[PDB]
Amino acid sequence: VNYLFRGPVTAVAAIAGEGEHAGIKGSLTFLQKSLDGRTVINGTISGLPEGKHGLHIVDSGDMTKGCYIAKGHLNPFNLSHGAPSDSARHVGDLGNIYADDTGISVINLTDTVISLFPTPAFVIGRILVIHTTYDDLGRGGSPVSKVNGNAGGRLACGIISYV
Amino acid sequence: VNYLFRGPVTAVAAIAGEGEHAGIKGSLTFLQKSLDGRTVINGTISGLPEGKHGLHIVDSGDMTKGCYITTAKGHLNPFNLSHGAPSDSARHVGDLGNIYADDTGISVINLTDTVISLFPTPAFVIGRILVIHTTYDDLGRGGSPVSKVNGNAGGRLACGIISYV
Ligand SMILES: [Ca+2]
Ligand SMILES: [Cu+2]
Ligand SMILES: [Cu+2]
Ligand SMILES: [Zn+2]
Ligand SMILES: [Zn+2]
Repeated sequence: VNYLFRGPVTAVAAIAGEGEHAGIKGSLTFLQKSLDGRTVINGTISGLPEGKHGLHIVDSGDMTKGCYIAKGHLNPFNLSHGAPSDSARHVGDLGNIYADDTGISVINLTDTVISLFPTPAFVIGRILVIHTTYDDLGRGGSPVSKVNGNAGGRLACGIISYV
Repeated sequence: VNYLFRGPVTAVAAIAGEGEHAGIKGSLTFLQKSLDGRTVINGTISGLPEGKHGLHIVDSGDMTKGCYITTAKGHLNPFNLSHGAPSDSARHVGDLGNIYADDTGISVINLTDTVISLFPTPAFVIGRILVIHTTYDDLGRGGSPVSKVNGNAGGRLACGIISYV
């Protein structure tokens, strides 16, 4: 067969900011037991400004020019931007994470759309982004609401890679 | 129908060292036109010590602890073969041989490989770490115990995850 389509798949992302945001650091683990199965995401990020931050997988995995410079959420199904719980969403739409006054965000998410297996929703080799502000979940009535949730610039990112 | 199996694929690795090796910086591009096509690898790295350095893809993509882990994972080897040169019959998928850095610390990388894949076939290299070693790969011919394991290329100077463009 192909070992990439087999057994449980474990992935990780090393999250880092740069420049003024060099203090932003964290790691996420992704586990999907089977092709049909949900993906569980767990980890922490530290050094974040207090409040909600959009968490998105973009269509590129290219970190050669750093975090702060293609744009577009991972969207192989050509849908509009939405919340993770919305049917009308990008593959890359993982919603919002929250950091308190400590700057620590605890991430514990379950997703049914992303894949750790090489199906069209494969997220490995793509960049996970933590945005400046909150994702409006396509409900904000901004022009870019249905494009990217109006979550502003990037604070930090990391490539989703195999464990 | 699966876009991951179609068209030409371009992948990239952002290469960085850390600590004393923070001056090592570069990028490699990988381009493969189709399933079973050759993969052309191009790039430049700066800040390297002069001489030959092993260039290998390891079985892990985990950068959470940085490049200089105490994990000693092993070269990407889904076909369960011994370590060799890229042209050798017996080689790991991850065995891309040696790069050369000149006295200015610049390495110009220009390789073509017919084993690795940018498509999700058994030799898929995306989501794994590309490593630049301390010293040269002996291509499994050095008579060391680890020669047939990893080419005795020593520790790591720098690395990066092979990712989609
Ligand atoms: Ca081949
Ligand atoms: Cu976004
Ligand atoms: Cu090696
Ligand atoms: Zn989106
Ligand atoms: Zn090897």
